Amino acid sequence: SDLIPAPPLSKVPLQQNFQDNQFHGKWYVVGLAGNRILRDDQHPMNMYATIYELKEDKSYNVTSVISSHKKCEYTIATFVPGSQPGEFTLGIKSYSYLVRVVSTDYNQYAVVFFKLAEAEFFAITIYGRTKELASELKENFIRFSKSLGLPENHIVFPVPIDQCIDG
Repeated sequence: SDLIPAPPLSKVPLQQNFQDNQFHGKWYVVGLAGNRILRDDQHPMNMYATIYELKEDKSYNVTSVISSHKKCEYTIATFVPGSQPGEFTLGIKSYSYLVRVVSTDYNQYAVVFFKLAEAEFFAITIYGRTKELASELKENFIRFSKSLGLPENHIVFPVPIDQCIDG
């Protein structure tokens, strides 16, 4: 009932001149924020990875690699190009899961916005090509998250782990 509402899209910047063939590859989830995310230091979240492999039709095969129970879990989703370069939708379509790459330098970090309208939520991740990022980037990430209505207890920085995410 106090669930923070998804911000209007006009508040979520789009990385201009988005280069799909430079955003591809592996990204580590260094920071994660969302209206369903609740920080709990007694139960830190383990870092996981997401791999974006550009397909021939300009869509992405998106693989998430997560560690749980001493095993490595792999899940896949297809991100289909949206209304603008840098925007994507989850996969059918009956005439609402939205993905927007907000900002990235392609070889260090990437901030990505996710929105699922109807189960509902919005989240923001800051990816890193490695498991760590400069404090300034993370602080900028916290500010962007707040600016979207997410207070600090709705932001977590997954703990870097070595099992399953280094491929």
